[PDB]
Amino acid sequence: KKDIKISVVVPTYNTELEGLKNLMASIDKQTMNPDEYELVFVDDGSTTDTYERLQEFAETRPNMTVKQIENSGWGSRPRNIATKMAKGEYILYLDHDDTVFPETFERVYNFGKENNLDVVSGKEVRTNGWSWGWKQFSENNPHAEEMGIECLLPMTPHKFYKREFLLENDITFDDGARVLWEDVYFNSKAFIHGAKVGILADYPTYYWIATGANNSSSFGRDPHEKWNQINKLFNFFKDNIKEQRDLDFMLTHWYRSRVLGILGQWLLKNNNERIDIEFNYAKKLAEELIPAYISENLDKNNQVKDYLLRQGDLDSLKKLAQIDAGITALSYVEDAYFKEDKLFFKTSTKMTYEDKEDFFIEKTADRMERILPEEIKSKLPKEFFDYSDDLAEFTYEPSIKGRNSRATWKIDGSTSNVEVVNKKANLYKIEGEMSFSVQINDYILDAADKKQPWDIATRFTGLGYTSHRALTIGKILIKTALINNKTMIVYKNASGLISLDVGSSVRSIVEDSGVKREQILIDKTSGKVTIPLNEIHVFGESLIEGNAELKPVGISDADPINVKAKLIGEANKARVEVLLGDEKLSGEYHLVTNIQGKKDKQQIKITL
Amino acid sequence: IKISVVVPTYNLKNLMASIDKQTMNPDEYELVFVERLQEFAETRPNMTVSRPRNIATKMAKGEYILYLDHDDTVFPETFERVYNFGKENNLDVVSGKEVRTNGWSWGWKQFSENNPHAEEMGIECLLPMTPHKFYKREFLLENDITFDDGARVLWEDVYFNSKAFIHGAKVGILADYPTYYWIATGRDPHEKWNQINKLFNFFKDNIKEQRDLDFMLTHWYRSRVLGILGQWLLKNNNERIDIEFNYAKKLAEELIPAYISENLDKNNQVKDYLLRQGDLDSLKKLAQIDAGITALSYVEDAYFKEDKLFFKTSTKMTYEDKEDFFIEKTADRMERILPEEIKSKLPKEFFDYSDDLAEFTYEPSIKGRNSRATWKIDGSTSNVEVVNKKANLYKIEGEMSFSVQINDYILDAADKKQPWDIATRFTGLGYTSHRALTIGKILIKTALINNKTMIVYKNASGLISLDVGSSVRSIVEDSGVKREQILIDKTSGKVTIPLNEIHVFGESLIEGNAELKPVGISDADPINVKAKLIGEANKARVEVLLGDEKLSGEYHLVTNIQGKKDKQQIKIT
Ligand SMILES: [Mg+2]
Ligand SMILES: [Mg+2]
Ligand SMILES: [Mg+2]
Repeated sequence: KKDIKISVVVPTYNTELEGLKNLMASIDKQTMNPDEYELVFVDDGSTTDTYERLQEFAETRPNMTVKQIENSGWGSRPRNIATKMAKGEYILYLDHDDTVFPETFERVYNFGKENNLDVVSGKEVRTNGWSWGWKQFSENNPHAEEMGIECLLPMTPHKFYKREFLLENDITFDDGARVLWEDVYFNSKAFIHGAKVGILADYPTYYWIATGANNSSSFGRDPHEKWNQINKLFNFFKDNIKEQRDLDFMLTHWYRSRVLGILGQWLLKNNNERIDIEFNYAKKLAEELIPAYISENLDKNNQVKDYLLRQGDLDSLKKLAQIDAGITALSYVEDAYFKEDKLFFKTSTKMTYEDKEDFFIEKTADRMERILPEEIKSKLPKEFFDYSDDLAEFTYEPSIKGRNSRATWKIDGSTSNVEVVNKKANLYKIEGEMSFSVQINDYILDAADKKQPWDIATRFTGLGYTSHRALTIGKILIKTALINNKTMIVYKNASGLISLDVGSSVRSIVEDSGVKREQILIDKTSGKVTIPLNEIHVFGESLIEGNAELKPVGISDADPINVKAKLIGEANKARVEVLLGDEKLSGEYHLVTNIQGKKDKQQIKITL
Repeated sequence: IKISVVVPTYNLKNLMASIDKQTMNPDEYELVFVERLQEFAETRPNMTVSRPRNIATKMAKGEYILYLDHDDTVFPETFERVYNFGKENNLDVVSGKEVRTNGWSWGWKQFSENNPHAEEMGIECLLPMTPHKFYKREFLLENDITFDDGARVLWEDVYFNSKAFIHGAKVGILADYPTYYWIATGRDPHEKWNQINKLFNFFKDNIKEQRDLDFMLTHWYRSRVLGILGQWLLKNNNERIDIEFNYAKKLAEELIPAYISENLDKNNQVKDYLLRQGDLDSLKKLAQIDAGITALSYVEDAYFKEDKLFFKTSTKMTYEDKEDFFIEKTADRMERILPEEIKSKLPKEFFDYSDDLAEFTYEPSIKGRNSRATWKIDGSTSNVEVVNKKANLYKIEGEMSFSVQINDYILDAADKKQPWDIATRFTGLGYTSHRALTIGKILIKTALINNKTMIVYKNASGLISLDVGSSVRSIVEDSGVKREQILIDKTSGKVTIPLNEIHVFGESLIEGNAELKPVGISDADPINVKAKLIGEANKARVEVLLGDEKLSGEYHLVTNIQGKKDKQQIKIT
């Protein structure tokens, strides 16, 4: 019949139909025609009656196929079996707790088909954090495998894989024994077999939801199992990745992230029993599997960690974790205002311990050094605590997050400046300033994005530290704008962080702007009541439909009178027109406007 | 009889727990209660089982009377200290230092130094006017001073103390010992402002000396009338605001003379002017502009030296300890930053801070976490500077140095072993920020000074705490142990465990113990063994004494000094 573009494989196990409502809805709302994709659910031997109800459900959907296998224990064998019965050109591994954005299938397929891609690595979104794949999802790239294996990071399985490519190269998930980071093996095997990879960065494709339920299995908490799994992963890299630059990247990335990653604040969150266990494991892994040259790919602080790890100097690493504890960079709002159709920010930041006192580096002779106790300084190669060659590698960038979609984006076009300032004696602090503007239409991709609160954040990097935190301000900030049929309010939110409310999802634009009460005009021939807004930045033409409620003054149990109202922006002024029209009214009346589902508390009263 | 404890009857042993532990002779004080109540009194030789408080006042036979409340406690040496202070100075009222659960101060200005003749300072001496003072019974009956009857009026203790002073009360302040701990466990808007009118009318009708009237008017107009023109406006609905604002307007016009505004700071003169105008819209906006102004002190350096703990702190006026608080220079005056829509409505000098830039204060304080008593750290040095940051914007920055001698605050035996919390108090431009001293980096420093273990540290909240006596933390743990430096003598049965980093000063001998478990075997019964913490000649060490059991091999040695075990992984061969 008609060729299938996309096969969505979803493993299940004791999965109630109610737990699939959001998933099924996100698939049903795909712009792609439903006879061009298929769903392949494979049940991992459920013991309850959830499989029966799944098969009954699938009887009403011709593009949905449902199968059950003997219980294997995890979703690898369900994914593999679903893959062998899929018919689509591309396969998406969609976990049943996750959802897909409405234009994903169309955009991903068109991108993969036009560029003959074997893997489409689409922008993935996560519930928490201010970024995901910040480096890799930076621009669309149809030839991303030219960058080497890093084009597949983050190595989740939530990409679109060309089915014939998986089958031709026998790329499958491991279903013989549970392994950690199974998706890292899967994506590595794809790259090793010469996959053409494309990165689709301009549209969120996949939403990996954080459920809050814990994988509280003894398998994932066993420290001996953990380091057995890390040994297996590094031996997999060394045995199978032949291109030197790809092997060295994987060895560096994973040594830094999961091996040296236990040598910082992890040392302050664990007891000596588990520290000694995991530390001895890491020392053995560095010696046996990690070439000594890898350490030259690392930043200064990681070179110190690698050095002391190989020395077995756990006591110094513990002391260094105490000295490093709390280093951060939080941005303060210096200025915020609307100009034309955009919102402008001036921000400032400096490196601190937990937004308190200054973080310092020390100038000795002609080199800027890390402030360390003399016992540790004399134990290290001198270059490792010399920041001199790193004082020009600071970055300071802004970012935004949709509070409903959870999509995160870099705000482009910013200018920033980071200075190393001599505070006192030979101590130097790190100060930064940034200017940027927000054109909210750059981030409105789905219709739901038009009414959303947006949260603003800054990303500061330098000296090996990365601080991506929300933008904040201390004083109360409330500023409003009416820009080309968009209500916009920038404000200090309830957590003390900077937000932009578009579409009255959180705040009332009438209440936040104020009402020139003495400038209210009543036209008794047309029934129009004009209510001009006080403090608001108006750009372009705007007409927001709403309504208003009238109740007579004095009557306690008065019945409301509902009429149509309009928020109008023209000639850089804003007003609410309440259309009484033909209604017969007399006396004084309360007036409460209801624009975009928010009511004002301006105590407006009119007399007819 | 020396002291009579009046108690408003309400539903007993809880109330008597703090009373029975008084150092004064129990037959020198009595307790006045006004079927189980008979059973309780007949077994006590000193018990005698607003209107009930007046009856108990007449019938008491003690020289002084304390009006104790439920849940409120009294420190174990209060009775004998207050009586000797009053009788020797022939005092009619003893305004002893009062302790409250939360906050970093209470009676900061009044409880700063003892004053046996404090009545000469004016009516200000009785602040705070809580009913928790000691009143001479012969003076109360002489001037017929009683609690107001016939109505549940608010600020009853304000009337009571004002009646005492206006009758020439001989009052003295006892600030060197905490006397009364107040636990404290009319919301209708028309009732509130009816009661506020009563209090102000009581001032103008009964206070005869002008110096005391102007103070009481000022202190109460500032705190309870203008007190609703700040952050209060941001925490109430428009209906409630409109009601109380019109009451406050009426009370200012009808009862508060104009010359009271001259005694107010700039920001309070602004609120007074706009209140009398009825400009509620501007007071609302001003409340948004003022919100969050504070001054938090960071720690710049902290270290022990000799027998004291030294601190170096810094602060800056901020909004919520984020961006800087600014003031603006226009011509030759430092103006408060305001919108021109409000600047023009105001008398131009009410937002000019020029004459106030020499009045910044910056002082440190301490507080006991268990006793909840607060003290000012005597002998501090501080400096405040108005610095131009950019363009004509000026910020307010300060620095301070001080030291802590923990013996200055040890009064009860329970103070020897309790945590302490350090704080700073920064006033200026009408604002007052008394907040905990904070630090961002991990700070852990130890000391063994004259049989006192001391640990200054950043606690889980990021605030500076001082643990004296291993009440929360282990001295051995935070000091460190050099396992590569242990000394073991099997003949004498003595294991010498030195301490890594610690400030030792004087001679110290803390009696402790330890525990031994064989290295390898995991379910052997624990062997408890006595030990000692020794501090001598600028060095500390723990000496364990073993020679009652036989042992050979590797053992786990866990110290237990003052009930705090270490986690230093000590193994002995
Ligand atoms: Mg079907
Ligand atoms: Mg700060
Ligand atoms: Mg109480």
